[PDB]
Amino acid sequence: VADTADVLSDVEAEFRAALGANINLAASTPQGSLVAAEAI
Amino acid sequence: MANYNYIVDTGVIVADTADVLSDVEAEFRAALGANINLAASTPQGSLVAAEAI
Amino acid sequence: MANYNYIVDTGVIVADTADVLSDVEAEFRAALGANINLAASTPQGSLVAAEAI
Amino acid sequence: KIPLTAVPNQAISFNAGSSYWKIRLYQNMDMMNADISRDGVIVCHGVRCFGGIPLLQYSHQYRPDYGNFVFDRDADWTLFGDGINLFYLDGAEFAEYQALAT
Amino acid sequence: KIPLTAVPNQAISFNAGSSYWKIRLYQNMDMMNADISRDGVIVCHGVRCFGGIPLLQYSHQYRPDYGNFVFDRDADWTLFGDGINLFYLDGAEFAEYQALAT
Amino acid sequence: LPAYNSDIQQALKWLHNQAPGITGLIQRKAQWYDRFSRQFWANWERDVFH
Amino acid sequence: MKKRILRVTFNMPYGPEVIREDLDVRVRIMKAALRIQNRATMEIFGLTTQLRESLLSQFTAWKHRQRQVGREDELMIKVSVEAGYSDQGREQVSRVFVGEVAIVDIISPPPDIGIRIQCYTRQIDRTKTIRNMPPANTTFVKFVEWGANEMGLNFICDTSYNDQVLKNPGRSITVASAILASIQDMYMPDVAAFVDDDILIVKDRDKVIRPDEVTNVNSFVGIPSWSEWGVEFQCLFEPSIRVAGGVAVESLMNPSVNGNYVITALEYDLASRDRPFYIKVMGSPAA
Amino acid sequence: AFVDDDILIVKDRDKVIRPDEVTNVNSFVGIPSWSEWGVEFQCLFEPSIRVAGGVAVESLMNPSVNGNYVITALEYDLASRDRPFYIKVMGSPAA
Amino acid sequence: MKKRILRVTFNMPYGPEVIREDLDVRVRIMKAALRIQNRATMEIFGLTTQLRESLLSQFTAWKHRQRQVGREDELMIKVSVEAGYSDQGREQVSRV
Amino acid sequence: MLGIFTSLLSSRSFSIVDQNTNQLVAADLRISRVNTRFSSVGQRHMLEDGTTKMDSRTIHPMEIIVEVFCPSIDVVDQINQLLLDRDTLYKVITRGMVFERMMCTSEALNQTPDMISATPARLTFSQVLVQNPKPIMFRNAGDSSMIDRGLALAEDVVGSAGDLFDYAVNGV
Amino acid sequence: MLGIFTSLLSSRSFSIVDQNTNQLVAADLRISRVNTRFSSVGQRHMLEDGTTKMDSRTIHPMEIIVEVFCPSIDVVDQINQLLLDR
Amino acid sequence: STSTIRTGTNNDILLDDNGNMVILRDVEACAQDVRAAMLMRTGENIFDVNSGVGYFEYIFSPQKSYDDARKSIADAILSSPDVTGIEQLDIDITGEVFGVDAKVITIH
Amino acid sequence: STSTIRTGTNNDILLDDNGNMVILRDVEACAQDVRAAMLMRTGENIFDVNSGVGYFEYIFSPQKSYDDARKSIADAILSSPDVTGIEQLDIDITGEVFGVDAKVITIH
Amino acid sequence: MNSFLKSILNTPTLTIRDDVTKLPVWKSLQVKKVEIYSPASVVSKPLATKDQTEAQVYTEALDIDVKNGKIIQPVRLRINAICPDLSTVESIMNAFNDNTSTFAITSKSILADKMAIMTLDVDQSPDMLNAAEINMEFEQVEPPVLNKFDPAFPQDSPTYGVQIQSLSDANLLDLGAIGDSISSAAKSLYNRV
Repeated sequence: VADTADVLSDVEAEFRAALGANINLAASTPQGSLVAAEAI
Repeated sequence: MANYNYIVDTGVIVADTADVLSDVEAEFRAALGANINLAASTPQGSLVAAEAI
Repeated sequence: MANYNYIVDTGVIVADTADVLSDVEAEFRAALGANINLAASTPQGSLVAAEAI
Repeated sequence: KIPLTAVPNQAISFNAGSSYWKIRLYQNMDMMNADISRDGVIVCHGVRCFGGIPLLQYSHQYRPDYGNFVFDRDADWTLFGDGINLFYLDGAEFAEYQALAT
Repeated sequence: KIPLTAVPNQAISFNAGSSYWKIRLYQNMDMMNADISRDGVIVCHGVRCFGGIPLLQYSHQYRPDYGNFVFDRDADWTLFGDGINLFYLDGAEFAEYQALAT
Repeated sequence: LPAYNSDIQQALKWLHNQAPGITGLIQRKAQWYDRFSRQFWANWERDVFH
Repeated sequence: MKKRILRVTFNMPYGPEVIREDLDVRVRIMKAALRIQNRATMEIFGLTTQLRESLLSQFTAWKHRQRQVGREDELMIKVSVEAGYSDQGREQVSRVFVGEVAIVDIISPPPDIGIRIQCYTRQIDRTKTIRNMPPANTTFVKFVEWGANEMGLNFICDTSYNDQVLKNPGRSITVASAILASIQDMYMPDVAAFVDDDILIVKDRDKVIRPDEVTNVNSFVGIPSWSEWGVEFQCLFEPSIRVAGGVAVESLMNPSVNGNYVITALEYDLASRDRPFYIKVMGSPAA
Repeated sequence: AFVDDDILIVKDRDKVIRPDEVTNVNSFVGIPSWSEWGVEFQCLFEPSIRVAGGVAVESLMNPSVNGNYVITALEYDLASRDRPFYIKVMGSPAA
Repeated sequence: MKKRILRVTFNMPYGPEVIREDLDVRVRIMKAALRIQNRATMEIFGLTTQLRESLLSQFTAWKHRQRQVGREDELMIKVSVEAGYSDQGREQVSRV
Repeated sequence: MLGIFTSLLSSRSFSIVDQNTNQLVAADLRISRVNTRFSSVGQRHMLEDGTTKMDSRTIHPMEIIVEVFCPSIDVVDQINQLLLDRDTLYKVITRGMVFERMMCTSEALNQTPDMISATPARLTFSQVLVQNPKPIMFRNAGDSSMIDRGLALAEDVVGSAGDLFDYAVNGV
Repeated sequence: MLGIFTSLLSSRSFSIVDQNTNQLVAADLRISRVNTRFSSVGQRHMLEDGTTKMDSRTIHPMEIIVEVFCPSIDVVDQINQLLLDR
Repeated sequence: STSTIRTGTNNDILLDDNGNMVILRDVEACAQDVRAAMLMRTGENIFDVNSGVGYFEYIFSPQKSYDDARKSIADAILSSPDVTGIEQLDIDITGEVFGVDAKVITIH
Repeated sequence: STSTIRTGTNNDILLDDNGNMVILRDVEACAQDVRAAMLMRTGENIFDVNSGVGYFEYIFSPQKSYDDARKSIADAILSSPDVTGIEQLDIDITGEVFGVDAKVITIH
Repeated sequence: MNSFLKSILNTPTLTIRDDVTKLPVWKSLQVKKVEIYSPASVVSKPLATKDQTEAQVYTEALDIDVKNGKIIQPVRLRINAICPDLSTVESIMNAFNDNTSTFAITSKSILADKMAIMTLDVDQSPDMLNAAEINMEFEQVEPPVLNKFDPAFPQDSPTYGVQIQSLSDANLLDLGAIGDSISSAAKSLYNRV
């Protein structure tokens, strides 16, 4: 309870959006990229 | 970037909810586009409110 | 608290009833509540008048 | 004393004890909170407002010779200006009261 | 940065970095162009504008101790105030900039 | 004295009464925040008790 | 619909006498960062025979009680002015002037008898003398401190000239009022020394006394414009505006004048039954 | 010290030059009021008023300012076809 | 019916800017045989945002570029006033 | 009013047209009267012999007064919007007379027992007076003159030196 | 004017009553009209964006205009005395 | 905003079963205070003459207009710390009794 | 000059075959914005009181006049970034339905 | 002429609503006329432009500058009515004597909010032996707003705390103590709870 892990954080939202709306994109160019990146 | 380091040695800073709001609209209008609409009707506005809360 | 030392080396100081009445009203407001009704008709107002007299 | 009013979040500016003070009070969930700065430089932040317990906790903060602030009861922004007061005490009576606190 | 506006031909004056500058931006066929002045004495004429490369090329121009100007992306007078900016760097910052460039 | 809510679900609106996607996003974000920002604090509080 | 509040207080020997806002009262106040003291001209209408007798007879300007036990109030009375708004019984009053009466007049004849009054800040010093020997060889800050103690005012000094040795700084000062002229004379024009309310302020020209109390202004009755020294505009009664304080300006008609400015001079035009209730501000660029 | 008409007058501040020619004044156009130096009022053209002479004042609006005053300054606004035909007086207490 | 001509010329760094008679301009000039320099007070109405920004910002009264390569125009700008009449398109303007 | 002789039957009387998008606003207005007023003042000097000379004449903006009837609600709030508008210039076409650069300056609705169904209204327009009434335009954006912006501030407030450039040239 | 419901027949219309000795004066005035007027002025400040703000309102003394007929000579004297009273 | 101790049908302090004088909060306090104000009579307030309802000069005595009584009652209903304005008044005067009906408006 | 993310007849995020979130340009963005604005309902938006349409107080509740519905709807159609003015509002009211028709005027 | 068959969307009834209470008032009146005036001020000076640039650039100009030059003045409203009873008359007079009274007036289809009485007349004559004629007039205190700012439901607020004005004073009431110092009294008041 002293150190925080942040290497798996991006995957969390990159799959939260995938199982949330649909299985599509999660790429870097499209609009969802910026939303996923900022939520991380 | 736009993050605020409110934890200082003297204490902990609490900013007005208006200011954290305007920060969230700044983030979303810089991310999507300067000609975006941020009102509670659109899903963008719901995201803004959720982030502020 | 609203009491005065009106007896001094010089003599005796006699106040005006506006001042003592204001002091008594302050005393009863501190006793009961800072938003009380102190008029002729209400009972506590009669108590104020009796005390001031 | 400190002239106060019933607002959920407010600030006060005054000159007390041959120095300039700036106090802001804001509700934070259950209890009130304050941030104190003297002559433009902050002293302590996020101090809970409790009756009796002084806002300035630390000797290098409250005084070599400055004063301090004390609440008579637990703070509640609805009661400000009506039966609840904030008092500033200079060095002498504050030292006396601190000795009395034991 | 520098205040700009969306007009095909303009000129802005300012006092930055302990120096007096007057800059002119105007569209010439395809790309932009720039005129830079100091002291009221012309420095360069028709500096072609590109994103990421500094406006002043020659050693005797940019500094003994002065600064320099860089456009983040290629200029387009329709986009000024939205996505395209012009920044000014004083001598030390420009020196470390050129150190980082290569 | 006055109440405070501070709830992520407040962003949800009855305009999205039966919208699956937006409500899924909001509720999953709220669950993540619940997991990492108040349950953790309760656990650490139970830790600090000697 | 908020109502305006305007009180004028007099410290008469028996006690305070407050002229409320319910009467016809007009006041003009001018303050600046100079050695010349502030001024206030007051119009008061409807005073009865009782209050005329009580007040107008005490601005004598002659001297009584030649034995002169004490000083200050045994020469001339003091006036304090506070103005603000009031909404739903919730007040926002603020103080704007302190001074002493100097000149009396009669302006309007019957049926409505009105008087005009001139007040000046720290005019009590024009009679009080100096009884503490000024420092002989010292630095600037100690001279300022001695002057502040002699006048009897809390002082703040913040200048780049704080470590400069002066020789015989105040050896030719006859009364307590020339101290300020001495302080301002040495290092004009960068160093500005003035007395505001009850505080003596010495500072550099372009330094904000309180860096963290910058008042953001975005609603101007008087359109902002360039005025040869910075900016100059006008607004309603804003209690936050002070002298030597800073302002952050955002405009709509004139968006090219946005920035931070330090306040140089002020003017107040406050009336209880007339249109003017204003504040005029002139500023200089912040350093 | 001042020169009036064809006479040079030097005197102390609060001395009436002619003690036996005090002009009693009881009809005022300008309501008398305290003037921070003494009194100040206004009247119609009274030939008797001079400089350094005395005035005895009795009022109706302001009975508290009755007394003897020595004249310091004067004003004249005389017209042959306009409203103003006046005299303005400022006084000091008579020692 | 002759018309009146009133032109006020300003010397900006880039060039001259002339306010013609078509706008609302009022001017008072005082001249005498003395050491005290002449004076002119000018009233100008209807200036738009562009012209306000162009002109009012150059009346600075502070000093810029302390090095001061040269003098005169690098401190304050110069204004020239000429007034006259126009009849049948024939002018009789004169500087004042 | 003579002049044009068109032979078109259903022509159109008074109509306000937007001068930006060539659009009609409040087209369903029942007009009753139109009054147009011109005004000028000639400055005169009083000479020595006994005569009196005139040197020039000054022209002020003209004014137009229109009296209308509103047969619905949409006309009423359309009129309200017409008055509140702050940016658009309007062109007015009366019987044969066409005017430009006008803005609404007044509006006076009326509610009386004389008329319940409709609402008698009286508007007022004033002209924006500008020198050089006919502009000169270039079709090429680069082919244009030089506006002058003077003596602003660098306004600072910028993140860093190395990081911004490393974002600008490396691309990210 | 509604409100009071007397049931008294011979009531009293407009009357001027002294406020010191509560005594009627010029009671024999044939009142023919009565007019009542109020007035106030609100000070407006003209803002920058284009709006206009009003900050307070000032009330002036009200005025009453009465027309009468004097059926005799004593009424005229009483009216003149009413005017001259100070 | 106002507060007042409960009084019974008689103008006397009424104590509950447990024996605590109850400080009435708003609404009820306004009604009780107005009822008390209407019964006070003129020239009875110590240190404030010219306050109350002037019965013995304006109502009971034989009159001409009966308007002064209405003005006095309207004044007495007002001047309470929380009342805003009076909506209705009656002054019935039927037979021998003198009916007065009102419906006051409060800030809350 | 506005923009928005496209949504379906139920207020979701609508995804193309490519799955791309799409930033709609003007006009159709205005139509979607105004449709979502007219469906807000008042008392639902946080941080902004008095924003929405008073369905439960002006339309669904028994009402005497039905001009308040027109005012509220016209206001909610306003406050959009690009709406200039409102051309028509009819309010048919036939049977149990509450027919609403409106045509908006836009800068583009 | 049946009346009381008022058409929807334009019901000609005058409703006046107190701004803080939000309840209708003076519904005893019988109004006969309503007037609405909405003035504005337009610049009357020749004005200048550059006028040699691209067309759309100059179209960007001649806006803004025209906008600077059109500023709206307050709305004026006038009505004419007959008052049947007394209580309405004194209610109106009491609202007149107050400095802090505002009302929202509704005509057939026009809404004016935040108004204030400026002028009032009353007339009595043999033409009406049991009523009085009235002439009231209102003006708009402040203009309306659409959106923006932060009206949050809870304690959250824009937290104005502008209190740079003061002169500190020590009180004397507290609770008790005649010969006891401030510290003793404060400590006792604390220990009371």
